[PDB]
Amino acid sequence: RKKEFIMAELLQTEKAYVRDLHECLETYLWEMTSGVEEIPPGILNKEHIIFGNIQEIYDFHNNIFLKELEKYEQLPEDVGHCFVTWADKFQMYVTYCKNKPDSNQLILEHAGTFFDEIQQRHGLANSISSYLIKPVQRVTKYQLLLKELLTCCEEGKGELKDGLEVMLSVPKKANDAMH
Amino acid sequence: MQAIKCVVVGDGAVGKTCLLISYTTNAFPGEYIPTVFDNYSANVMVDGKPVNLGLWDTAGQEDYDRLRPLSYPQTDVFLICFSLVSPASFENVRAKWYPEVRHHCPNTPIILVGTKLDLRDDKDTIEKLKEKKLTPITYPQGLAMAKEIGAVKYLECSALTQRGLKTVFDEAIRAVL
Ligand SMILES: CCNC(=O)Nc1cc(C)on1
Repeated sequence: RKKEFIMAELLQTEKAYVRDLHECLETYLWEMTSGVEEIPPGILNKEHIIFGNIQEIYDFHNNIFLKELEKYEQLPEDVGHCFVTWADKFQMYVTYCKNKPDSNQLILEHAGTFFDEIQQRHGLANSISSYLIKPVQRVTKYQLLLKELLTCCEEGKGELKDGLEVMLSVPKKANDAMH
Repeated sequence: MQAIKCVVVGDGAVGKTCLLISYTTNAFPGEYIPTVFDNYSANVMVDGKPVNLGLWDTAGQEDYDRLRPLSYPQTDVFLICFSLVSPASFENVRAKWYPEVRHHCPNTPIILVGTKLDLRDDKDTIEKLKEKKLTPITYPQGLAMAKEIGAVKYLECSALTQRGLKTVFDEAIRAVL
């Protein structure tokens, strides 16, 4: 029972994460790179500071990590290996976190209501701020789901402890790279 | 229509994720407590005035001192939470939560929230604290902590029974209006 609830939550929330990053890219970012509208000079050609490497994190989850997690759906005791297999990809959350204060300040000081208007226009419940925190939330949530799997999988579950070790190492290294 | 960003902080032991699921779904999640509560918004009316309440969780961030503050900018109100049956979590209000919230958000209102009210009277819980020479946190302890951190209210609640749960979030909204 419990390992199945956990795996289902891991997958459902991964899909919701991919959906969230997609929505972020195809609205807030697309309005900047599009040339549909005009962009405050304060943020012109600064989409790389606002969005950091969120495109590359999205490509990872959308192209690879959701598809590979899904293949572990009936193997929750083994899913820790998915995080070991793809550990180097998670380094791009270190990049993202480092850039996040610079993103927030530039939005604050220079974007005015440019993103609030896009939000109203598309009828999104989530602000650009709400979307851009999601990689920071997600990267610190995997370790919680792996810890829950350890509470209810056999000692045939070092195909969890190694995974959790990776997913504690990544947020700590992101934390340690902040200024 | 006024939009309110409310960020929930405190130790793992508070049950922050369970608090937000129980509030937003109007039911204790019972069978399975989800680990993920994604950024949430709903229209909720307080004193006749409709308001858009945004709720962010911070579960998973408890060990990442430099990551947690990324969530703090532009917060309208904080819930600083402790478990009424975790004296360690209560002391962490003073030692950990208040300092960083005040450093980053010096003018932002704080509601002090004691969670797990349902367990303050629990024989097994009380006995486990007694074996460590501890007791649950009582109402005047919360009042004294609230006063010290400048909290605008001290509120006690249970996600299990829903006792005081709606009041927490009503008073978070009132702290901003
Ligand atoms: C063990 C059952 N009791 C609870 O978990 N009560 C709670 C949890 C939170 C959060 O607030 N009250």
